[PDB]
Amino acid sequence: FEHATTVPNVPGIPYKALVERAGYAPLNLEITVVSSELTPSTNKEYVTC
Amino acid sequence: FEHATTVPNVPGIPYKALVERAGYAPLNLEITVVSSELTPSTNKEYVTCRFHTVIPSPQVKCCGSLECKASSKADYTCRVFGGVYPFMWGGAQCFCDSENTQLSEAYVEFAPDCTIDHAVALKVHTAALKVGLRIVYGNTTAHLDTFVNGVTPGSSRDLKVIAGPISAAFSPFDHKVVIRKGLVYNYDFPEYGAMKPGAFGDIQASSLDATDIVARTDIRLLKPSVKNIHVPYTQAVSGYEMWKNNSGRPLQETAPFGCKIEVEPLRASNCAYGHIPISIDIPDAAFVRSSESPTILEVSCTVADCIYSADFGGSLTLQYKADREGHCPVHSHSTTAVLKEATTHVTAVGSITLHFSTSSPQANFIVSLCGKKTTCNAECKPPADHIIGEPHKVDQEFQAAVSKTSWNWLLALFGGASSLIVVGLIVLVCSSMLINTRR
Amino acid sequence: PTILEVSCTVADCIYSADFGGSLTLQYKADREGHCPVHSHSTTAVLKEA
Repeated sequence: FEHATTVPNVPGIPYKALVERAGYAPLNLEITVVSSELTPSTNKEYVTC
Repeated sequence: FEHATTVPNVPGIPYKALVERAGYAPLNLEITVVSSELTPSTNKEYVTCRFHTVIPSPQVKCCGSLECKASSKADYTCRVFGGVYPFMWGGAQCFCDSENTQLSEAYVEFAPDCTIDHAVALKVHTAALKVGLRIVYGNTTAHLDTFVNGVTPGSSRDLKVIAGPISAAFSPFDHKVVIRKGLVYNYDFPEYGAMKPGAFGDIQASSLDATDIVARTDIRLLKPSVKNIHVPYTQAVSGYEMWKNNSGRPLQETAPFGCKIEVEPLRASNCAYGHIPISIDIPDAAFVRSSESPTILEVSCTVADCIYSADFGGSLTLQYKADREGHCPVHSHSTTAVLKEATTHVTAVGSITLHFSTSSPQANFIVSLCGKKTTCNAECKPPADHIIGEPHKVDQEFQAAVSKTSWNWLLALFGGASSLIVVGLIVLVCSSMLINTRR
Repeated sequence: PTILEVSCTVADCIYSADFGGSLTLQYKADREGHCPVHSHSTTAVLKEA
């Protein structure tokens, strides 16, 4: 069983969700964004100084 | 005490019931078809395989003549040929420029490997179904190999049980089938003695060890037309080969109802076709007198987050008040819902949570604990995963496949239409009275 | 564990970025254990889980 939910992209916020795989009791779930690393694709156009 | 019920024939899935013999304490009944062995009555028509061609050592009568004589060998064929003047490495094997004849001969024999790589054609007269039941009633439980005919009862310990016939006389085998090295193919093989050259069963016999083997391979002999002694036979490629290469998939992979196929003897196992009526003659020693069992003064139900699914996706909580502690049975009287738990040790007061499964989108099913009943009800959500590794436990009965909300809107629309027509008719009646009331 | 009944009584609560709200839940439970707890409403989140 796969649960799915949106999570606020806010670092350090311990956003919580509750899964409901009803054949079993609910289970507490926390999706915490420890860190983000949005990396741009780039190339060295040129060096200068 | 005889009780009878129609148990689904799904192998490996339990069917639960609650015998409600008022004289004694209600008792949990669960039926399980652990294995089914639908076995047809069959007789061997003939064995067959790659025929070997013996082209036996030719006969020569250098200065006489040979008249061929029929023989019992399979597809035995021979023709006299004249002016043959045959040679061997030593040279001319006759001293006859003319008036010299060769008696060519040919017959077929089972290839030595037919001892193991061979097919056998079987007719199926009818297929009876033998079923290995596992049954539990109260705490006592038993296993028994029954028959689903309704006249032959099985038995184990104190139990005597009889069942059948099945709701439909389904069978996977067609009237004609062929067994091969544990594989099985339903196939319209030609009857004994009706061999077609170049088709399955073009050679046939009652047994590989038999000597009355017969065949029709269209084997024919051309005139010997080279110095070297020879018999230029030719024949259709063995029909067994033509079938082997083009047999289609074996029934073991195409039999419907998911049933497996096995041999020695030919049998279909774990078939999941129809329903089997079963009559169970439970012994009173299994029950207790009604007053001796626990009984509940009040009980309540609360079902939560139930999911209709093949698995036990539903969970519900029962609360109860009981005169005494003890093992009470629990059952779902609704034909479209079933509980996993069969019994629970009750307490003078308490609550127990049970797992359950159903197809109905709504949990509007009757639950019973020690015979008392409460109407459970909840809107079960559609299952999260589209596919599951276990078969469904109950049919989608239409009376319950309609959700409460959906059924409510259906009855709402039909209520509007029915009310409009009934009110209209009533208005036509009342309007008729208007004139007669004032004339 | 499962709870036969529960009711929510919320004490004096402050709406703020921190856990400025506090509430108390009475419960009736079949057996002791560790129930999951979560907020089904996007407008509120609990500290404990």
